Amino acid sequence: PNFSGNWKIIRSENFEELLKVLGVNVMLRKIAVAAASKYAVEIKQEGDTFYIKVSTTVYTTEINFKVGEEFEEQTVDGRPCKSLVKWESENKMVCEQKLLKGEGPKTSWTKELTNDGELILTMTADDVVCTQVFVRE
Ligand SMILES: *C/C=C(C)/C=C/C=C(C)/C=C/C1=C(C)CCCC1(C)C
Repeated sequence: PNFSGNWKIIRSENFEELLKVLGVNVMLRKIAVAAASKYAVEIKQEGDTFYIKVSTTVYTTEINFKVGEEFEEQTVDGRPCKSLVKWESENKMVCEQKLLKGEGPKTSWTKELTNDGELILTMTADDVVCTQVFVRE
């Protein structure tokens, strides 16, 4: 697996619907969909250690984890969570999340490197799955 690279988004499906499940009101959902059309993901992978920087026009966030080791990040709508990533196959990993405080939809994400050289991210809230596709810059 070489997830390492600078990835730029080419497709985003069901992102508004995901944010809706997560309780974001309609005007902000539209504004967020618009910010997603631009966004980039930078990955540095060494073995099962990952560094990920996600950036839009005005905001940037870093995720650091090792596969199989609990870490803390935030859900899509911004609520702090405990996360745990496991491999599902050679080139796909899955992250399950648990809220630090309170309750809400069951969230997760996956990241896959396809044979055609695309990165596929999925983000899930309950029954709704957002799929985003990236290519290397
Ligand atoms: C492996 C890559 C991951 C886990 C990327 C996660 C990216 C997000 C959770 C970004 C979500 C966004 C918003 C919450 C609002 C603006 C649009 C996005 C897509 C940057």
